Amino acid sequence: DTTITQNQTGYDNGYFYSFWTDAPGTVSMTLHSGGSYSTSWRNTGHFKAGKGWSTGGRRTVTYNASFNPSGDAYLTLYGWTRNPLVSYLIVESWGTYRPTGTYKGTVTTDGGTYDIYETWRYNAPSIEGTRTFQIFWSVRQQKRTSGTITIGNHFDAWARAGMNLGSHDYQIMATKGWQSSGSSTVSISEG
Repeated sequence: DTTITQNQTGYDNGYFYSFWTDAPGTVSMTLHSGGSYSTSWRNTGHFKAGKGWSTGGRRTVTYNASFNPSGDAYLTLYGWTRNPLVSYLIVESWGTYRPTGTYKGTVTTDGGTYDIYETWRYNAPSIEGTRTFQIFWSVRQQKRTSGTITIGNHFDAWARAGMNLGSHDYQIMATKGWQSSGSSTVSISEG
């Protein structure tokens, strides 16, 4: 198993992966068989790590995870588009804080109900560099750490609320963290 500690993307065991942190050395990602990876972090800054696909789309994905944050972290299907430049999160679980934004509606899919939010980030890292851009969110009303995400149901609900996506870049089932410590193991596949 390859352990990753420096910012990079690539492919492992048939799947795209991405690892990023602004606090190198405080977080690692371990790449396991197929669509599986783990993370470990201690007194970190920001990080995001996951496996998935280099080009996102309306795929139906199934995941199983162990998610053990001590502080602020998300377990989330995470991706980006350009033209328009948008980052999006379907948040399945979280640590001390449940993420919110400007309320835009709800979507009921895959046995749960999600609040839909939009936020703006100003002068922040993006796939295109330091930019200002929208974030689209679906945040589950109750935490869960395994199941199926019918991504197209989220994209369509966002579109009904005027939240429009562009051409897809990557799409990963991610562990994201801000400060504190923790660990995760996440196993992702399409279908």
